[PDB]
Amino acid sequence: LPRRIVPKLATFYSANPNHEDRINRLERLLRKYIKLPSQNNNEAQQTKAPWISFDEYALIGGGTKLKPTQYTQLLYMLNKLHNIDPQLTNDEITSELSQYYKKSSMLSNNIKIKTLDEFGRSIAVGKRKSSTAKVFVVRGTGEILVNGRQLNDYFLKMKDRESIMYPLQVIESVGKYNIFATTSGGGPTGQAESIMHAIAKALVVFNPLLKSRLHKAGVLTRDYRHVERKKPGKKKARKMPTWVKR
Amino acid sequence: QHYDESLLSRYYPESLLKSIKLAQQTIPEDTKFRVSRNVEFAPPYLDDFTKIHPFWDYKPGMPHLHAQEENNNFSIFRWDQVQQPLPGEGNILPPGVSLPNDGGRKSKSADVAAGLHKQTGVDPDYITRKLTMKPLVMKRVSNQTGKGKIASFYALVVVGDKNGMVGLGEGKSREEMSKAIFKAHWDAVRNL
Amino acid sequence: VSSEYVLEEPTPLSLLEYTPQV
Amino acid sequence: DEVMLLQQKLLYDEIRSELKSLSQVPEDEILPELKKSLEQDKLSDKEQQLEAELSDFFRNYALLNKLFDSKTATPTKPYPNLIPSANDKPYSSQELFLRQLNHSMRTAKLGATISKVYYPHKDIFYPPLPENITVESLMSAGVHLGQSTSLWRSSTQSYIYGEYKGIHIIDLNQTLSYLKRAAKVVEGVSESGGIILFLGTRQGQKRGLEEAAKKTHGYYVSTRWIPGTLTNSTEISGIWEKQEIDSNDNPTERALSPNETSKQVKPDLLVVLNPTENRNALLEAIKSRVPTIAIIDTDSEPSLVTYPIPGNDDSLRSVNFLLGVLARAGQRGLQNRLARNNEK
Amino acid sequence: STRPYPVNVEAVYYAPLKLPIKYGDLVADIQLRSYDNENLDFYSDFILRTGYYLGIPLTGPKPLPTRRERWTVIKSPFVHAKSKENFERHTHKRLIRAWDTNPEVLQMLIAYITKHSMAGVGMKCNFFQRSEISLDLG
Amino acid sequence: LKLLNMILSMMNKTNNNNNIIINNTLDSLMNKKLLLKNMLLDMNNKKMNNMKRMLNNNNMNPAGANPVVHRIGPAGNINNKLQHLNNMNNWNTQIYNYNKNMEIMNTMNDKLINKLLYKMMTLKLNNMNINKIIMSKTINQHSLNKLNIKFYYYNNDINNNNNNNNNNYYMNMMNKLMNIMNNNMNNNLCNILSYYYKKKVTIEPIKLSYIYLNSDIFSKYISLNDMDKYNNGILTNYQRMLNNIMPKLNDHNISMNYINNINNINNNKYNNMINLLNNNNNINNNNNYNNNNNNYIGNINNIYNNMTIDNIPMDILMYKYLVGWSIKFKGRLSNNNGRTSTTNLLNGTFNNKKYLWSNINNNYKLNYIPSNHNLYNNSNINKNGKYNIKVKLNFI
Amino acid sequence: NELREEFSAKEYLPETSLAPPGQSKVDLLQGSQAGSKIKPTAEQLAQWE
RNA sequence: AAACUCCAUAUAUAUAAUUUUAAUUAUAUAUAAUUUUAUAUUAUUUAUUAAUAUAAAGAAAGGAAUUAAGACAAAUCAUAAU
Ligand SMILES: [Mg+2]
Ligand SMILES: [Mg+2]
Ligand SMILES: [Mg+2]
Ligand SMILES: [Mg+2]
Ligand SMILES: [Mg+2]
Ligand SMILES: [Mg+2]
Repeated sequence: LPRRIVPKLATFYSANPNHEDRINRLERLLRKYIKLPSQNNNEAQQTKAPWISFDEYALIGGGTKLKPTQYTQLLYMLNKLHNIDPQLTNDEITSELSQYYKKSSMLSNNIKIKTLDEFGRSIAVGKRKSSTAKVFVVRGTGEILVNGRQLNDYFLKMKDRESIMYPLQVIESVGKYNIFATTSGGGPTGQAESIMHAIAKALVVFNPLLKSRLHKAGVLTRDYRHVERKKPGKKKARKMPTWVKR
Repeated sequence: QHYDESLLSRYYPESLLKSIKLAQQTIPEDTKFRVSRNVEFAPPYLDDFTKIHPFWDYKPGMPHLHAQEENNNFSIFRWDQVQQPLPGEGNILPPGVSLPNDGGRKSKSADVAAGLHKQTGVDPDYITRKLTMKPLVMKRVSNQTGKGKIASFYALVVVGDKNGMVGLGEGKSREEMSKAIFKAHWDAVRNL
Repeated sequence: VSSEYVLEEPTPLSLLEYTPQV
Repeated sequence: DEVMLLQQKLLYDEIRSELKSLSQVPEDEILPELKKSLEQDKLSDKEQQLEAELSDFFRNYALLNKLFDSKTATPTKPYPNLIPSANDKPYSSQELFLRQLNHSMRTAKLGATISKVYYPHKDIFYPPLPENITVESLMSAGVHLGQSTSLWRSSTQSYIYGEYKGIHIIDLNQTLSYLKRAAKVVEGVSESGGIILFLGTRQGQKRGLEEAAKKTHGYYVSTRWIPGTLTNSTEISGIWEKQEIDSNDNPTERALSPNETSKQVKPDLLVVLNPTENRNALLEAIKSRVPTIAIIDTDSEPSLVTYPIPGNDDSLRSVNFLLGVLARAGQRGLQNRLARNNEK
Repeated sequence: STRPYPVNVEAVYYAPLKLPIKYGDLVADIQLRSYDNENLDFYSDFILRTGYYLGIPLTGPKPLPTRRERWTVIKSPFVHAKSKENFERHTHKRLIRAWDTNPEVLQMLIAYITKHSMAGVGMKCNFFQRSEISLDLG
Repeated sequence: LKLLNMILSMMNKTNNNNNIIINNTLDSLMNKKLLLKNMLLDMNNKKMNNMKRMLNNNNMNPAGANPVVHRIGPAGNINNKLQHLNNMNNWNTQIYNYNKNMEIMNTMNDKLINKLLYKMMTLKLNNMNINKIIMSKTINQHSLNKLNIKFYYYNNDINNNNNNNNNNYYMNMMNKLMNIMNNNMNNNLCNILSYYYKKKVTIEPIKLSYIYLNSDIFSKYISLNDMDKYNNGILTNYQRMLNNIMPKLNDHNISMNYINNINNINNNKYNNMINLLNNNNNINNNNNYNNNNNNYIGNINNIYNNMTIDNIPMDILMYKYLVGWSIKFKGRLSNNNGRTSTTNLLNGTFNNKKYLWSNINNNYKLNYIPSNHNLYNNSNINKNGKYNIKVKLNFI
Repeated sequence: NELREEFSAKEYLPETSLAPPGQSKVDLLQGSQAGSKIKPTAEQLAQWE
C-alpha cells in the first residue's frame, strides 16, 4: 500500500488556508440551503448570537495573517446562515455555527442592591478634590444640616448652597427631603460639590427611574479633577523657569 | 474530627500522630472554615507535608535561612557538584527542541545539505560526499550611510562534483567571512 | 522523592534566648 | 394527545401569575395568620409515615436535583422544529414554503422540456471529456476572441487565425490540439498521484477552481499568490500542516514528525488561468522545476509555460470551459488509479 | 477514598483561625514593619495561625498607614540641574493585638515567632501589665 | 411554622387565579400534575443562586487565565510564589530595623563583607595555576534572629568530566574555601561575622554550572577571564560561541503553552469543585453549608484532584528559559586608533509575551527594571585604561 | 407513585426528563430575575412621567 | 512606538472586638475602559466603510516612569575609579 505526503487543506497554497477552508465550509452550507427564506422578524429576534471576537477568530483559525475584511466577511456569512427561519433550519447549520457563536456566558449572581435603612434614611458618600461628604437623606420638608451647623453658617458662599441644591431642583424635590451632611477634607467648594454628588447618588434609591435624568444633569458623574503634582526642575506643574536664548 | 485512629498510623509516621491527635482535640468539629483571598499561604497543589521532597524542600545538612541545624551539625562537605538537581526527567527541554549534538559541526557542508534538503529536497548524502568546495574571491565591501562606513563581507564560491555538475554562488554577510561563504555555498548548490 | 521528616517539639527551653528583652 | 398538543401552546399560566402574586405583600400581614393555624391542624391523626415519605420526596427532588450532570441519531424526519397549524386556520408562511417546494419538485416542471439552451453551471459541473470537444464548442465558449490589435504580442503570431472587429482571432484547431495535450498531461499526473495546483486570481474564478480541485483531489489558489511560495516554502508555509495518505487517498491519522511536517511540499503540476497577472508564479515554477499549463492570449508570452493552451482568458465562460475539461481529465485519471489499487 | 488528610493539614489551606475575646483586656500589641508587604502579610498570617494553637486571642492584621520617604537628586555627576530624579521608600505597617492571655503564654508566642521570623520584617511589642496602686518591692 | 396550611392558602390563591369567587382553576390532576413541578422549578432556581454563591466564595487560582477562555473562573491571583519575584529580592540587603542608625550600620557591614567575599575568591595552586571563582552579588537576609549571606558561584573550570572518581580522595582549592566558610567548628567565617552583626550568621554558596544563567557571573567572567580574547579585537571563534551559547527558542509557542497549561489547571480545579458541588452533598442535607459565612465544600483531597507536587509545581514556574542576551564591550579595547570603541552582540528577544495575552502582569523591579530582565556592568583595567562589559539577559 | 414511576422511566439528562410545557427544557438561569427587577410604584411612575 | 508598570478612579471581598477613629478611614486581592451600542447626514475602496449628529448606559476624565541608533571629540580626570 503506497504511502505519500500531501497538505492537509485544499487551500494550503493560498494566503490564509484556515480562513479560506472555514469560509468554504460555510459557503457549502449556504449554497446547499439557499432556499429556506430568512426570518422576517428582526432586531427583536435577530443578532442574538454573540459570535466570537476578532482575537478569538485569530486564535482558532486566523493567526497573525487574519485580516479584518476576512473576519467581517466571516461574520457576515455567519449572520446570513443564522438569520434563517428557526423552524426550517437544520442540525447541519446549527452544528456548523455552534463553534462560532460560542460565548463564555458567565453566570451573574452579584447584585448588591441598595435599600433604605431601618429609619428610612438613604446613606451616600461623595468625593471631590480632597474632600469627602456622607449624606443622610430622609424624606420630609426642606431642612438641611451641614456638620451639625446651619447651611448659611457652614457655607458663606451662595454658589456652594446652590450646588448643594442642584440635584433637588433638577428632580424638583427641594421641599421633599431632609439632608444631614457630614463632610471632611478640602475646602468650601470641594465639600459642597462632594455633598451635591452624595445627594445625587442617594436620591436614586427612592425613585430609581430618574437615574437617567440625574446622569443627564451630570450630578451622578464624579469629578476626577485634582491638583497635579510638582515636577522636578519645574517651578510648578506645567511651569518651568524663564528660558534664556544664550 | 474527620478521622480518628482510622488507620491513620498506616498513612502517617508514628512521629506525627501526636500532632494530629492534638489538632483533633483542639480544633472543634463544625469549624466554619473560609478560604483566604488577600494572602496566599498553602501551595496551589495538594500535599501532606510528610516527606521532604528534593528540589522543593531545603536540603538537610546544608546552610540556609529558616534552618534548624547548628553550626556543628551541617553535613555538606563537597561543593564540586550542583546540590539538589532537577526532579522528574532532570531536564527542561521545551516542546519540539533537541539537546545539542555534533550535528556535523565539523563540516558546514552538513548544515548546508540539511538546509537545502529541508527547503528543496535535494540529497544531503550527495551534497556532503560528492561535492567539492572552492572560494574564488573573498573581499570586503563597504557602504557609506548616515552612521558611517558599513563594511560587508562578500564571497563567491564554486561548488562542483568533478563529473559534470558545476555551480557558483555569491554570499554577502555583515559579521564574518564564514557566514559569507556559507551563504555562497548555499546559493551555489541551489544554482548547480 | 521520599525522605523521613524528623520532629522535635518546640519546648520552652528551645524557645528560650528569644523571649522579649523587656 | 392532539388536544394536549393544541391547547393554545401556553396554558396553566395562572399558576405562574399566582406564584408571582403573594410576594409583593409584606410578610408581617400574612405569615402570622398562617402560622397561628398549625396548633389547630396538628389534631391527632397519624402522620409519621406520610411525613417521612414527604421528607424523602423533598430530599430526593428539591435537594438532590443535579443542575449539571456527568463528570465533565438519524435525522429521519425533516423540519422537526417545524410545527403544524390549526386545521381551521390558514397556512403558516413555513407551510406555504414547504407546499411551494412540493409544487416545484412535482408540478412546476410540467409543460415543455428545454433543449439547445446554455446553462452556465453545467460548464463547471458536467464538463465534456477531452476527446469529445469540438471547435464549435470552443467557439461557443468564446475561446477564440483575443486582445485588440493594438496590444498584440508578436511572439504569438503562430496562434492567430486573423483579425476581426479590431481584435485577433485565435485558431481553435491549434487550441484544441494543445488542450488535448494539456488534458493528457494533467491526467497523467493524476494517475501518478502528484499534486496539481490550479491558480486563478481574476474575479469569479473561485467556483471553478474549487470544483476542479475537489474533483481531482488537488489544490487551488484564488486570492493571491504569495511570492516565495515555492522558492521560500520553509518560511511562507512551514507553519501549516500536512497529511499522510494511502494509495486510495484516505487520511490514515498517523502522527508526523516536526521535521517531516516542516519539509517543503512542492506541486507536481501548476495550472495558471491568468498567466499575465501571475508572472511571479511562473518564474518560481520554472526556477523550481515544476511543469506548468496556462491559457495564452494574444498578449502573453508562450515560452514561460511548458504546455500553453492558446485561448481567451478575460471571459469566465472560456476559462471555465477549459478548466473543467482539464478537471475531468484529472478526475478520470484519479478514477483509474482508485480502481487499480482497489482491485489489482 | 484516598489517604485521609487530618484537620491540622487541612487548616493550612484556609484562613487562620481565631479565638473569641471573653473579657476584653489588651495584654500585648505587636506592630510589624517592613518594606515588603508580601513577607509582612505572610508572617502575620503565620502569627495568627500559631496564636490559635497556643490559645491567644489575636485580633488580626490591621493595616496601619504606610509611610513614604521621598528624596530628589540630580541625575548627573556634574552640572546638569534641570534634570532631577525622585526616589521613594515605603514602610508598611501591620498590627496584631493580643487579648486575654497569660504573660508566659504570650512570652512563648513571641519567642516562637522570633525563632521563625522572616527576612525584612521588624517587630515592636508593647506589653501591658495591670498592677495595684501600692507594690511590696522589698 | 409548617407548610401544612400554607398549601391550603396557595390552593385558595389558585382559586383566585381562576376567579376570586370560583371553586377552583383549570386542574388536570387537582393542580398537581405540573404545579408541583413549577414549585420544584423555583426551588431549584434558589439552589442555582445559592450554588453559584457557594462556588464563587470559595475560589482561589493562579493567574494566567486567558480571557478568551470560557470555563475560566472569576478568581485570579498573580502573587503565587512560583510566578513572581518577591520584591524583597530586589534589594541586596533585606532588613528593617526600627533604629535607622543600626540599619545604616548593617548596610555598611553588608557592603564591606561583600567586597571581602570578592577578594577572598581568587586562589593559587602552583604559581602557574590561577583559579578564579566568579561569584554573584550577596543576598543579605536579616531576620529578627539570624543573618544569612547567599550567593551563586561558578568555578572557572570544574574537574574534567571524563576524569575518573580520583576527586574523591582530595579536596579542591574551592572545596577548601567553601568548607571554611561555615563548616569549620570554631574557625568558620560565620563566627567572625557574628561579632560585627551580633547575630547568628549563615552562608550559602549555591553552585551554577553555566555562566550565562546569571548576569553577574557572566559579565564578571568576560571582564576578568576573557581579556586576551578581545583586548586587541574580538576573536571570531569567541564571538561565535558567545552568540550560539543558547538555541533559538520560539518565545511565542513557549508563552502560548504556558498560558494554556494555566488554563487547564484552573479549569480542572473548577471541574473538581463542580463535581463536589453536584455529585456530593447527597447524604449531607442542604442548609448545613450556611452560605452566609461558611463555605466548606468537602475533603481537600477532592477539592484538589490530580494536583500533586509531581505535575503542578514545575509547569507554572516562570523565568525558566533564556530567550535573549546582549553584550556590550566598551572602552579602549584596541591598540590601533587609540580611541573609544563599542561592540554590541545582541541575540534573541527582550520582551515576555506571556504578559501580553494573559492576565499575568509585569512588575518593575526598583520601579525601573522589568521583572524578566537581569543586567550587570563590570569594569576592569587594561594597559590602555578602563573598559566595561555590560550584559543584559531576558528570561521567559 | 406515578411521579416516581415517570422519573424512573427516563434515563437521560435531568432537564430532558423535566421538560416543562412552555418550552425551556433547560432550567439554568442567571440572577434572581434581576432583569425584570422590582416593579416600580404608582407614585414613582407619576413623578417620573 | 504602543501595551505591561506607579499615583490617581470607581466597585466589590478581607482585616479593625470603631478607647492608635480619621469606618467620611487604612491597605491587601480582584474587576472595569486604549469605553459600548442605536438610529442621522455627508459622503465613499459598498456597505465591511469612516466624520459628525447624540436617544441611550457607564463612576470613567487625568498624571509620570520609560526619550532607541547615531551623533555635537557637548559637560564631567573636583562624586569616586582610571
Ligand atoms: Mg497649587
Ligand atoms: Mg487578456
Ligand atoms: Mg512606552
Ligand atoms: Mg538617542
Ligand atoms: Mg571644558
Ligand atoms: Mg580622585
